Amino acid sequence: PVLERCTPDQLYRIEEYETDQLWKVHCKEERPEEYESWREMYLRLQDAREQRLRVLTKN
Amino acid sequence: PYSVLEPVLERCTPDQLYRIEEYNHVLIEETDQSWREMYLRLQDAREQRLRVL
Repeated sequence: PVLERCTPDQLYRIEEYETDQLWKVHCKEERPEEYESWREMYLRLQDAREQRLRVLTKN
Repeated sequence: PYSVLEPVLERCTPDQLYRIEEYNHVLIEETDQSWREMYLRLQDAREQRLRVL
């Protein structure tokens, strides 16, 4: 239940040390997993978002 | 301009906002989140507790 209150990266850093529904909750909106888990989808779409913010935000 | 970045930043998660903020530190007027720092003090409280489990 404490994991339910964790951000994606708080949850991720915990796992890098059975919870795909936490990742389903985190997961757009007009977005379904291809052949991956909810967890894998998130990390792929968050990477993309992160690169795109990176480019916009360099002043 | 921040006015153009602003509504995209609003779709970011706290840790994603913070990472963008650590990427470009000029980002500020990001307060609409004393103040975007009570968050960081409280989250750090949570993080220490989580460490122990």
